[PDB]
Amino acid sequence: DDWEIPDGQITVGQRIGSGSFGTVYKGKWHGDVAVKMLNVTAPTPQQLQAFKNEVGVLRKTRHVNILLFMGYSTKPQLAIVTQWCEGSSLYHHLHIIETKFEMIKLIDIARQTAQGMDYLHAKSIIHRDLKSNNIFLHEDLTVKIGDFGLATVKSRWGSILWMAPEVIRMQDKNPYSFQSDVYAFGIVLYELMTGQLPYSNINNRDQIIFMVGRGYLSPDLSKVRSNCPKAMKRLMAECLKKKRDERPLFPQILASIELLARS
Amino acid sequence: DDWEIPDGQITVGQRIGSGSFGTVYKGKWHGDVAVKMLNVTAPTPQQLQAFKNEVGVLRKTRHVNILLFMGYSTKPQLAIVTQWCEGSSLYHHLHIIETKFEMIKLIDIARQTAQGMDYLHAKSIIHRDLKSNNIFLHEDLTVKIGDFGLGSILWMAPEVIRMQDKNPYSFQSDVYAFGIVLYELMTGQLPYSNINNRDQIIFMVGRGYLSPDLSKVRSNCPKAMKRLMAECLKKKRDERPLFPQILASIELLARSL
Ligand SMILES: N#CC1(c2cccc(C(=O)Nc3cc(Oc4ccc5nc(NC(=O)C6CC6)sc5n4)ccc3F)c2Cl)CC1
Ligand SMILES: N#CC1(c2cccc(C(=O)Nc3cc(Oc4ccc5nc(NC(=O)C6CC6)sc5n4)ccc3F)c2Cl)CC1
Repeated sequence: DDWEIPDGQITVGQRIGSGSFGTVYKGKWHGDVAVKMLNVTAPTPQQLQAFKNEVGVLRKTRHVNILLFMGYSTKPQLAIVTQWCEGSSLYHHLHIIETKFEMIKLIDIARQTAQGMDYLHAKSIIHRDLKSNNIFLHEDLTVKIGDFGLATVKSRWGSILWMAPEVIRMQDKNPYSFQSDVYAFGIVLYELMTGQLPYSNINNRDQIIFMVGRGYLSPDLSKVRSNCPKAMKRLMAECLKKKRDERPLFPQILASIELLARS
Repeated sequence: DDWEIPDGQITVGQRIGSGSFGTVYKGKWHGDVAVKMLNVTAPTPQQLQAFKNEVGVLRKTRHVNILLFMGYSTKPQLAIVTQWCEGSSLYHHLHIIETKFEMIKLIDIARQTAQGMDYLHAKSIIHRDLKSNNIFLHEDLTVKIGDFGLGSILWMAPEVIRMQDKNPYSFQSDVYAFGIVLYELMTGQLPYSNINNRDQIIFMVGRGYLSPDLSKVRSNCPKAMKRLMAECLKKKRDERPLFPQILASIELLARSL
């Protein structure tokens, strides 16, 4: 039941940025692969725990819309090897190059993301940092949900715009939940339908945190493109509800999208 | 690690193929999936063993060019769930609806196919039945190797045809199969199309009197490709290259193009 990659086989190449913990490179191992590795002499016991936790999470997943984990190595460095994604993140498409998707596709990118999040939740995985730059649009047609951090381009302002109000406040030692993820998804939906990030009219970062937490500030739903189906706008609204128990789970969401995915 | 899918989650849909050694439908499980089932409710021992063996092989593979295994189920009927491929198989493209790929694309299809076979061999998996129908050209772009059968002589190497030992399948036997696939890609046809008799083909390939007609390769097929093709089809087993070399060749071929 083994996924260790023996030493000397992975050829580390270009250098892409910085992951959850380490540094991500473009590599070669039975084809193009992505290699996250801790560039250190000796791992700390906590660092080695992170590694174990991440390998433990990725090895539970086998789904077209989740980043394909291929193996790991511990022989010179700690290193996770995943598939290599071609193209760019949703964030880059929507907010950097201003890509011009047709609604039929915007809904598809939504549908696929919904599939992957449904899957993760099925296997008791809470993503905790879902956002558009963690959605790679592979080959320009296939969502691949990852946890890149800085492998792909970074968001405007941790990462504030996708945090549900209860996550922002930080009352509990753990405010994260299937529903915290659903709120995140709700903002991704907002991005897709508006083409924009939320709260464009505020330049102060602390003010956004304060207000979204207090439920004084909410995404401006009037900005959704006029050819966006009322089902999708209504669904967006239900994912963005401020009370978390009032948010739908993904089985429901996936249904709702699959429904409107005719006409 | 546990991949058993709880019961009453897979929604079986349209029927895709029957062969008596299983049935395959299209299904819904966290999006689209392929589901291979066993018809008879109370299964046999030989049936149940093949399931454990197939699931055992599949769960060892995580690579972009191999069909993604997603899970298994037993608690109503035995069933294996993989990803659902959109598009058509290589066989179907070449021989049924006769798609004309440009030469850069054909090379690429071959590159990926070898890329996956490299992966399998690395994990000590001999395919034993590589052929154009077992290559799926997913979304007209990514090659997904699989095994959708439920024999096929045209891809069978001499030493396999002759049933030498109880085991004549080797990495080299797959490399031969790969050669026949390269022939299909470059000629656009199946081999020995001028012969209608299966016994004779078996006898003839077996004895080494017959081998594919490399004169039929597209005019703009590179000299390096025609040569690689010849090497992969060498009647003598030990002369055939392994997939690390083949990739090395294919990749160098694409560079000057
Ligand atoms: N399981 C799981 C999740 C999870 C939890 C924790 C960590 C991860 C994770 O992502 N690990 C990971 C990420 C990695 O980052 C990647 C992966 C592919 C990739 N492709 C790129 N392409 C480009 O930049 C364009 C020029 C062509 S950049 C790039 N970076 C690498 C290794 C990992 F383990 C993931 Cl997926 C919830 C999904
Ligand atoms: N790993 C591995 C290997 C291996 C060994 C044994 C069995 C398998 C295997 O394929 N199992 C398997 C296959 C299956 O057949 C499939 C899978 C996907 C699929 N997509 C289709 N698309 C279409 O027909 C057109 C409308 C677009 S049909 C279809 N059928 C199903 C379940 C399996 F376990 C595989 Cl991949 C050695 C290659």
